[PDB]
Amino acid sequence: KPRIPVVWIHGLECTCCTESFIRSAHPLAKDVILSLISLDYDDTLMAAAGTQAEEVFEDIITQYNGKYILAVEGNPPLGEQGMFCISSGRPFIEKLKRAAAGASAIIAWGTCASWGCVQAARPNPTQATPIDKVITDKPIIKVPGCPPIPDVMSAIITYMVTFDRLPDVDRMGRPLMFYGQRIHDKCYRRAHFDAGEFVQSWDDDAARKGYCLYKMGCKGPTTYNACSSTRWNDGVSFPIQSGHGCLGCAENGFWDRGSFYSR
Amino acid sequence: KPRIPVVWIHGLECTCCTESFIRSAHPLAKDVILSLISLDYDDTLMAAAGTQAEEVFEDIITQYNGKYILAVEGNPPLGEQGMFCISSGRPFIEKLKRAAAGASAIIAWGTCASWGCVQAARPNPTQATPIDKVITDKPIIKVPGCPPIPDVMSAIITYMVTFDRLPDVDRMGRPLMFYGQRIHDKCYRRAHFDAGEFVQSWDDDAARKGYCLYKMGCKGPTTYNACSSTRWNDGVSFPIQSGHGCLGCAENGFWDRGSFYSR
Amino acid sequence: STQYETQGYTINNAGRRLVVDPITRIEGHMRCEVNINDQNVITNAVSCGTMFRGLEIILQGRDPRDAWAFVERICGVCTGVHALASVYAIEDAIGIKVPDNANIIRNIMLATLWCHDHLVHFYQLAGMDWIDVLDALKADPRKTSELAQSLSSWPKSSPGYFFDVQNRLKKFVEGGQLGIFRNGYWGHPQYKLPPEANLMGFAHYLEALDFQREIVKIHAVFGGKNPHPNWIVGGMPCAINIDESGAVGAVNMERLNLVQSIITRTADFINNVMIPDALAIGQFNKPWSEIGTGLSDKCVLSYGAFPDIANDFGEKSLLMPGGAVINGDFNNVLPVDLVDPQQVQEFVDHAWYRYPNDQVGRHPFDGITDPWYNPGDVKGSDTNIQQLNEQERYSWIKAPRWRGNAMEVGPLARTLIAYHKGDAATVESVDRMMSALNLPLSGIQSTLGRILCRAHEAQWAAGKLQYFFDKLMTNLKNGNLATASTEKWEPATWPTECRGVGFTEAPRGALGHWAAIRDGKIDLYQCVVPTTWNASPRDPKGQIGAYEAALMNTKMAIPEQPLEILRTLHSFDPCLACSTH
Amino acid sequence: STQYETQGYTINNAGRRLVVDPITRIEGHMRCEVNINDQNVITNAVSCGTMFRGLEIILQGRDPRDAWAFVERICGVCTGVHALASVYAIEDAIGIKVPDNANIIRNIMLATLWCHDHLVHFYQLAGMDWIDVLDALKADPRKTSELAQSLSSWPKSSPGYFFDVQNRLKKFVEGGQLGIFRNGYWGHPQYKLPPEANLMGFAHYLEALDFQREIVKIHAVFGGKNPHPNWIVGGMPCAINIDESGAVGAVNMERLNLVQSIITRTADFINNVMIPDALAIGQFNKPWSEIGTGLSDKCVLSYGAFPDIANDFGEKSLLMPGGAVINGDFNNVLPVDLVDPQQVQEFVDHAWYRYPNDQVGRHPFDGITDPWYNPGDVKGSDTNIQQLNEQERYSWIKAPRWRGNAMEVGPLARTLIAYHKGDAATVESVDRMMSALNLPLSGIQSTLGRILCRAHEAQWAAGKLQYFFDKLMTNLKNGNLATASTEKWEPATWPTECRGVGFTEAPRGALGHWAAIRDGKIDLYQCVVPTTWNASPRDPKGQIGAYEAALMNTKMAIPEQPLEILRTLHSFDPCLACSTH
Ligand code: SF4
Ligand code: SF4
Ligand code: FCO
Ligand code: FCO
Ligand code: SF3
Ligand code: SF3
Ligand code: F3S
Ligand code: F3S
Ligand SMILES: [Cl-]
Ligand SMILES: [Cl-]
Ligand SMILES: [Cl-]
Ligand SMILES: [Cl-]
Ligand SMILES: [Mg+2]
Ligand SMILES: [Mg+2]
Ligand code: NI
Ligand code: NI
Repeated sequence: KPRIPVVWIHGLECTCCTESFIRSAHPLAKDVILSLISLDYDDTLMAAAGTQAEEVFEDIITQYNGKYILAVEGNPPLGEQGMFCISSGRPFIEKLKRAAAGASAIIAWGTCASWGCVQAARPNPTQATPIDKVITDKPIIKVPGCPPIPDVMSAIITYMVTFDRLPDVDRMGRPLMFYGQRIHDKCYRRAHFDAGEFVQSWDDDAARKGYCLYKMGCKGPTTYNACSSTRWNDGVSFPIQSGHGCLGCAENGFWDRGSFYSR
Repeated sequence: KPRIPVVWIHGLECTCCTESFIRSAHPLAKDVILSLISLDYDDTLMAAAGTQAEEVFEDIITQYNGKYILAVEGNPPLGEQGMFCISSGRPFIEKLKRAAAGASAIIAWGTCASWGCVQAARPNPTQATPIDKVITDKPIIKVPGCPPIPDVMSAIITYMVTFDRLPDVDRMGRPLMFYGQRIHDKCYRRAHFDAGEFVQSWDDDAARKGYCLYKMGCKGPTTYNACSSTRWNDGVSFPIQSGHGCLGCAENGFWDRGSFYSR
Repeated sequence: STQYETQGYTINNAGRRLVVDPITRIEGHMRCEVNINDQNVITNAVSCGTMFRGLEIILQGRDPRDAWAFVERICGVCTGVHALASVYAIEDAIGIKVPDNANIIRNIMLATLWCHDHLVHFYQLAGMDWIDVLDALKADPRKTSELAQSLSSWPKSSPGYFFDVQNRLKKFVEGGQLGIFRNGYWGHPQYKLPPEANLMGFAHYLEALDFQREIVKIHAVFGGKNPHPNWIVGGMPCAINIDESGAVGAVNMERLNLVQSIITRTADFINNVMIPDALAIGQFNKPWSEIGTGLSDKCVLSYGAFPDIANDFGEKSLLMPGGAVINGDFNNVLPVDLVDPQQVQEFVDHAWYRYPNDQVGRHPFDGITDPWYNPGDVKGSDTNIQQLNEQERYSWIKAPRWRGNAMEVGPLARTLIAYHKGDAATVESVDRMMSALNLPLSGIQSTLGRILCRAHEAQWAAGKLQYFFDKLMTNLKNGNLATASTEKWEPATWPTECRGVGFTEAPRGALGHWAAIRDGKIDLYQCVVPTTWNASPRDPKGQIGAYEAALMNTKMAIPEQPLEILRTLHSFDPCLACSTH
Repeated sequence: STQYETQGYTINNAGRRLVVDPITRIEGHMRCEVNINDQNVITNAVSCGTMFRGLEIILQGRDPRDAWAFVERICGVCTGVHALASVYAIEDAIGIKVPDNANIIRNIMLATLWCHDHLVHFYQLAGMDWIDVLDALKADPRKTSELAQSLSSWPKSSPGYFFDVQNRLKKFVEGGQLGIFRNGYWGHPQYKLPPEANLMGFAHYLEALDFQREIVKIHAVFGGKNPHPNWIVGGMPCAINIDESGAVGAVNMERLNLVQSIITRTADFINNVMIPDALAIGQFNKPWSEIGTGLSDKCVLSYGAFPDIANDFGEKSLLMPGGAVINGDFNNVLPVDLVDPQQVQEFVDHAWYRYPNDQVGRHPFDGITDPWYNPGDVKGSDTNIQQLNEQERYSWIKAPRWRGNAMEVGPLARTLIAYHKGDAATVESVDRMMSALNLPLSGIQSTLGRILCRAHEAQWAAGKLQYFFDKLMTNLKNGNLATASTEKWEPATWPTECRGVGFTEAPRGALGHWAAIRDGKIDLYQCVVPTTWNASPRDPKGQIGAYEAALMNTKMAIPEQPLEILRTLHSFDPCLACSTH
């Protein structure tokens, strides 16, 4: 039976979201690609380049018009007429608009596509802009994080394929399943927070006992993600578990909320 | 290079501690057996039976007198002159005492060897007795839990081999590394406890959001183990994460501290 | 010395007495004695459970809702099966019906156990009876590769791989620290595999030791941990949330994806490693198709298991059939009723327990667990058993009978019941498997047969895991998430007095828990467990149980080395902590 | 049209122009243009970075302690390396020395990245340039097994496995949804593997895609997560506790055990899958040992990496050597000094930036990042480029030079430097490798050689992982637990004005971060990154960078199909987000 077409494009990005996706432990990214979706366009992985890649793009968005999921990694820059990000000699934004027009739904992978991420931090030299400020007539599912959790990315895909539906979202377009609660609402160091048991300097006695990282700048109290429950890399760890406070990396504007080490 | 000899005996038991040990993810139990120790006697796994197994036992404890680790799973019953647990036609306690006499150190695996576990729960029909009430002249490391966490068991072995010393212990003989803090001190649902956000009946809305299990009888507040941090089965879950309160299974006498569903 | 006749056997305790104590590569504590005649053939066999804990006594006065946690610790090998039987029994007594997803998940829990338990038994417990590990050191790695590739598509078959495995074994043994291989039976004439088959087998031993740890991740997801996962009366505690806020706190899509990944890998390992290995053991050990028949051509018993219609334990619901055959009449599979006082009864005339009348058998609702260590004259002392006295009390295991008949339970029993009830999948599987071995159907009724059936059951269960998972996902797609019924959670809702039976098919055979509740507490809790049946001592008629019968008439090549005894006992997968509880 | 001479090349932009935009199977955005003559030989090559974000501008005014987190997001492929260079630069500026365990753990983080990144590059990025995926459908599974087994001890080699992989590909393509394989170059005459080698390589593609996810578990333990782990100025935040209360909250024995498990598996996969595959590509594609030499026989550059003596960045400490070769004189490995204003300089006369004088280069402590999109007289327009004008500004990438020389960086460069400095392990590895191919040492200076050296380096880094792990455990055994120095954590302790350099060898080559701190804040932060070197545009002398040089003089079988261009560009492992930052 045919697999659901997916077109995966890249704007200004670091490719962390693609890298996260291929970490997926269950389903393996191999099995996602071979059996769950048809990953029909993806600059990072596809054989074809140049004119052959353009032909793929055009053929897929035409033949599957109205029927493909568009995944977006990165974002369009509005500065310099868009030519801070060039694809096939033209502004990336033109490719984004063409792809968006034919999509049934759009997944904004990562804080880049969702909000802006590091290139949109002050003073935003390129006028990097999140997808939903450019594409205003299509469903956009925001999957933020820098990058999002690998098994969250693949669970979202499996949900869409298995249940033949978009995930229900909060008021910001994030899937409720993984972004309904805060890091700090499911953090295993909460006992320490509640008792006023804090790391005060790196590698102090508190740190060696896994005390709370709030006084070291942890932004888990204002960050919605699944890191303290699902965790990272097949459940091996997450930022706090390995001794660094949450940076807030799933939240809009987290780069410009002050030092990561301050309150 | 010779591997440290280990003699693993079994009293009254359910074999959950052997089963836990073989679940080890890192190091694999295979690699523990082939590379880290010499598992020289172990009823559950050894080729020899009967007189051949007696010969192995006698040879190992004689040849390596003073130089083997004795692992004990289960416990000795004092009822019926010890014949509630018979080995080679004699009370198990005789084999315990013979093995203990030649050991350099003893590991008391599980709540059985540490405290008594289920057979010692009221009214303790067999007078099941923990190892440290019988053997009083040897180092005993208590590794409680019903059973203890697989990767905790292997971590304790690796520590003893790698560092050539016993783990430092609390006042009850439990390794500080894994038993120094309570379940509730590192529980990811502590946020809910602090907020008075509790499951009140199974599969209520609170349960479906992962609220705290205190009102469902969770004994995490009085239980020392690593389940809420190291977790179980290669980090996949632990009792509370899958929706059941902690039973208290690492603590002396936990079976007789009231219903698992009461305070 | 005496002789008497029972069940077609001549029980004769003349001749040399051999003792095997401890029995190893089982769970828990067993002693076996035999007598052999001048032809080194067994003419008497004595099965003895050498442990007792008393869970039936400990369970008195407990809250019924807590019972499953206590009885789960009957056994850490068949971990979970006693919890399942317990929640079934308490639900039966109170009148509780669980939601469909709870039932499906319970079936997943049980199938997972079947897969795990049967795999570890094949390799770690029984395997070294058939594989000469030391002989693997003589194997040619390329011939080993050739053999493996002839039998299976399994990827791990390179000559280099087999050389690496062999070299690891060589380095392990070189210093004299043979560990679990110390003082084994290696070189015994009944070891019939060629060296290449031994190296293949040993490699798979190691692969299985690694892979088994993954299977139980399914128990970790739904049950918190393995060994000894958690359960509730009224369903399961693993609340589901797929598409709502807080799914991070519940069984969500990522958790279900993990389960699916484990299922696929479990099926692939069993189908491409365990199944070919079991067939290879058959090919090289065909004479063991005629050894250790015991009661398997006379009397076999299954209660049935895996209700596919939630809360329906009838014949149309159970995916694993129940029934009983007696007197060798496989054309009349008889229905089993666990409430009928004339059906299941336990005797203690040959066990270390007190009854007011030890000449009668007690149904479990009338059960008594009053320990009485009384070995009589054992050629030593009460604390030094040199020879059990099988004319009197010789075991901590009670003697169950079905309508007074001594029965065999377990994979072979179940296979025979389903085959003769006309289960299509079973008939086709068995016929094909015996065809491939060029053996008659009767060759299944044997020590070899028990091993073949166990492997085929692991395959069956890995298939059912996927069916059950798909059934769960179908409900979730339809918005049916319920996992617990709590209408009758509070004791104030229970009958003042009620009783119930929980039953299933554990990896080793038919399991029942009989519970009586009064005034909110357990008044009576009696267990009859598969190894209780199989390892049973004698009854007032002198009838022998499955182990004693299967050992009867067996040739030993070398009396002092009990390899044949071990082979047959291990083929039943003894769990002695289960048997005695 | 124009023609000029530089570095032994004739740069001639007469004749047919070919454009490859987008370059795929790279990180980020690149455009390449070439001119070809009537003989289908490239006579001109143009390297263009088609993205810019401006991290050097974004970092101004930030707290130096936060810088690592920002610059880590330069790149998610080489994830972590920018964080390492950042903490190095800030520690160099402020005068901070970290504890030994922090240094060892950082060395582990870097070796982990080398292994992971090199593995994924080999299979997922470059692999399909060498492996004809659709041709794998024609292989014989048994001949594929025999080939694999002849090259490696790797277990997964059964005929049944190769058949199963082949059938998976067959199913994948059967519905006409070829996905990442659609409209590829399959069947091009430059595909030289036999069908069996294609099937072996494709099976390995899949195995590598699975296995890479495991490697980065090391990053998760010490750094919280991958991609983009966490770090601190002063050491690492992963406090250690082996034997004290609350070890559950720290790097403890169980966490270290997990790390060891991953190291061993990583070494095994690289040594028994990646290495033999690299050699096999070599064996079947020997002509590519004479294609794509570029600058690799003239000028190569390494800063060096992996300081084994904590806080000592000298030659006696760095385990991966540093040095520079120019003018093809490999007898003269020159020392590199990243503070010397006459050594590393960047030019922008051919890039989209403003300088006060674009005819001179600026050392990074005098760096300027003032973006100016000015493509000038293109064919087309500024928002619709048909042809870049390489006589003026044509890239978002600055042009780095070393003492005015255009250099190649990366695994080949490092291999040459280490070889010619007399590193015993490098000499032995290279000699053994080239001996197995029956090729001269000069054969490494080539497109094929870049792939061979990358595979070599993955094996090297895997061995170093074990070395570093053992060193960490040695310290812990001695009671040396410290992971952070915090005496200069607070800004008031810093010099009011200071500057520092942080350098290392990223997977793709020499990396440097130059930071100036004033009044507690980043005053300047300039990055020069390995792909900035290799993908460099021209300078005022018209000197070409490593990509443009390596593409010069290349034959194309089919002008419309850029297989040869892709092969050579992919051999350098382009990271365009890195290059531009
Ligand atoms: S470490 Fe961060 S998320 Fe966890 S309890 Fe402390 S402040 Fe909250
Ligand atoms: S679930 Fe148990 S351990 Fe966790 S916070 Fe609640 S009471 Fe404490
Ligand atoms: N299987 C199993 Fe254990 C036994 N006998 C139970 O029930
Ligand atoms: N490797 C790598 Fe990325 C590049 N170029 C960096 O630094
Ligand atoms: Fe994930 S491409 Fe990496 S920067 Fe933050 S999401 Fe973007
Ligand atoms: Fe672990 S053998 Fe199982 S009962 Fe509780 S520890 Fe004992
Ligand atoms: S930094 Fe990001 S990865 Fe999770 S713990 Fe905080 S949202
Ligand atoms: S029941 Fe036991 S397994 Fe851990 S969570 Fe509680 S100590
Ligand atoms: Cl794109
Ligand atoms: Cl943002
Ligand atoms: Cl023992
Ligand atoms: Cl206890
Ligand atoms: Mg009973
Ligand atoms: Mg720069
Ligand atoms: Ni059991
Ligand atoms: Ni990069």
